Amino acid sequence: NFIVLDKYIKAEPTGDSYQSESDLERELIQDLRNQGYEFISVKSQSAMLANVREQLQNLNGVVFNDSEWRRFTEQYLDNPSDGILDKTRKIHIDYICDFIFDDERLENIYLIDKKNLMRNKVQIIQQFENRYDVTILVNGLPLVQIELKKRGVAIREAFNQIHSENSLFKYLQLFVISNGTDTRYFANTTKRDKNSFDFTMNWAKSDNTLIKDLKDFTATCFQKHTLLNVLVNYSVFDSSQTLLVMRPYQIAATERILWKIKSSFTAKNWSKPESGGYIWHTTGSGKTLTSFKAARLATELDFIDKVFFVVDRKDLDYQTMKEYQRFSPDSVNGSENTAGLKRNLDKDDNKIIVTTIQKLNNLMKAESDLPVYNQQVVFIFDECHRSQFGEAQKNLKKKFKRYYQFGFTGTPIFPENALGSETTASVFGRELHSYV
Amino acid sequence: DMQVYIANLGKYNEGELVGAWFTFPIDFEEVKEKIGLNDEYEEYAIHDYELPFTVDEYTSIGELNRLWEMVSELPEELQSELSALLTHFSSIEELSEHQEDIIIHSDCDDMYDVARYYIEETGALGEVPASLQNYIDYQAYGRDLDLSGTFISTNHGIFEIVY
Amino acid sequence: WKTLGEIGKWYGGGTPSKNKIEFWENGSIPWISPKDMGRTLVDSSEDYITEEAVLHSSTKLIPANSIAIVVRSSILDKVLPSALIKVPATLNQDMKAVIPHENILVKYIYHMIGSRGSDILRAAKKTGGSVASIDSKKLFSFKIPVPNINEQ
Repeated sequence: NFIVLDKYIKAEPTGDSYQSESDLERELIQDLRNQGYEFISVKSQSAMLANVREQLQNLNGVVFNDSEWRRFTEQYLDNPSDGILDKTRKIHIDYICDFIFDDERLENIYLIDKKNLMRNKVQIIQQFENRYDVTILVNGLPLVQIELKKRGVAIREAFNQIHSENSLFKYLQLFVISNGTDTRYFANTTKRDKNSFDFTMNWAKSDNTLIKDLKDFTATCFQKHTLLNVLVNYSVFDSSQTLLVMRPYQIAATERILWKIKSSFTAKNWSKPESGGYIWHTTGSGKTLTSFKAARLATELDFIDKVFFVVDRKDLDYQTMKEYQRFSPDSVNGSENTAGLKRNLDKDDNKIIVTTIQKLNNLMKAESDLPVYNQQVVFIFDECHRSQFGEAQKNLKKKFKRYYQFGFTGTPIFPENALGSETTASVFGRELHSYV
Repeated sequence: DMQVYIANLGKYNEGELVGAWFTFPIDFEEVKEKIGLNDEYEEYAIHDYELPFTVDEYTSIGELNRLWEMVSELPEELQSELSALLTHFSSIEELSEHQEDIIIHSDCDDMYDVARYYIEETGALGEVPASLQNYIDYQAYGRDLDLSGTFISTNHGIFEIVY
Repeated sequence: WKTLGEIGKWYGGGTPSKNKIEFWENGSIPWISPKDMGRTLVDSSEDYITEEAVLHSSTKLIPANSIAIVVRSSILDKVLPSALIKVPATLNQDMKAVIPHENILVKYIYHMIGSRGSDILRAAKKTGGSVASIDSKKLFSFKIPVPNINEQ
């Protein structure tokens, strides 16, 4: 089911005292091969590229000769004129090459299969030819680089010590830094003070249970679906350009939201006060980012037709829209009126719509039985049922039925701070995932 | 159509926030009795609006009624593109000072047609011989009209701010 | 000493579209363009524009004893045009019309502007090196001699 775990797995030390740099390598290879991986031997650079033209065969089902592989190698996969940024863009944005065969038919060669990601074959290798390196290599390309240390190299100086040929090691998205007792991970940002252990991430369980050691970290995160979802569906290549990786509580809340959608659609549920739910992530979050990944994975999920991330305007429809235009390509304005918002409800393929609740009430109190009624519609609020039970919501319970009404709160109106509005007892029902 | 959502400074927590729509002109007392109060007079939380220009969340309603007169004074082709004129000017009052200087080319749509209008129709540079009439560069003359004066391009025509 | 425009409230201009065929094809108002200008004792025009076309013209109907005067780029080098116009007519953005009032004879304004043309080409002469010309201000803010009545 989920990605961020709910059950605390068994974590035991298997020493192998962690003042070494090879025993934890062997233990890590043992645990990954227990998790059904494949260890091959490439003490070279070209044979690694020979692995790609065989592992990609199973993923695409078509046969290269050597002559097509010349073109595919030098024009698309292994351009010498490219660094880390465009190659990361090739990982996350342009991951398909529209390749022309010598038989002259255009076929789409993938790199990472993103729809049905079980086909994406993983392998494990280690260092060859600096320090000691283990590499989880996905579909021929090296993606995750586990870098190991000792206790004398503390976690702050672990990053601070060290930050063609080879050019193939510019596909590395992550750098899982660990020593034997603490384990942190991050993406390609290499500053000294700011990109220290504060910007890196403690992987954790659902609520607050942080993970430090290796064996528990390997048992949790390095599953196939888990680590491939962390690589693919939960990382944003911002057009700064900067790769941004979600926090684990963000991923957990997004998974609870999307599984609530998935479990509610299969049991024909809509317009129920228990069909909703709400999240409390207060601040220091990038709630823009969590809401964006929730809405973006909702849009492709094919059960629905419209997603309304909708707030109350006090310079928010200019602000958060500017956030979602930062995550460059696509989000449709609810700007500027209730004439053209209907045009946005006519349009598709860019299904995330960011409007204000006031334009929605101006649409819903009039305009005579809109034709976007029967479609499956997901609301993502801000100032949710833990902040309001507003007149717009009872207008909504009057008009709409096939809606999944979710929301976010910054400070929830609990019974402990019930001075403003009610609690959540008949609007969103249960709380889903929180952070404090 | 040219309206606001103005309530309320009371209920900072905004528990069932109120106050829907008010066109122009605006009474203080009619809106105040529409939206209530917080036992004193602090109101006009300008949350949402729909206006051809931009206004802040702390603007007095008297300034809104002041600006609405100058906005509704102008013809519709100006009112359709008030932000485009604001990209060169700075205020609606400054637009009202120079509201007759703006020349509007409904016929012309791009700089080639603006140059062809100034040459063929007006004869701003002089008479046009017919054997010369096809052999006149319009693109370079259009670029120099762009770099000399100040032209703004919209959907309807071309706005020319003259001195 | 009379400031210009205090003799009578002069009028600006006004122009329809040219995409509008029904506002340009027929009619009976003399549509005065500056290529019609440069002439004296104007009785008609090249275009007999529509009397309905004032609905989207921003033109003003002027009386039958007016003076017509261009403000667009014939000057900055030479003498300005000036015309006695005898019919109620409408003119484009490229020019203006002045009507006097009650203190004068209209030919005195005509020939006074014709005499002072050599200085009112200078009065708002440059206003940038563009197609732009003498503005409304220093055209308006020039002071002319107006004597006793019998010496008009």
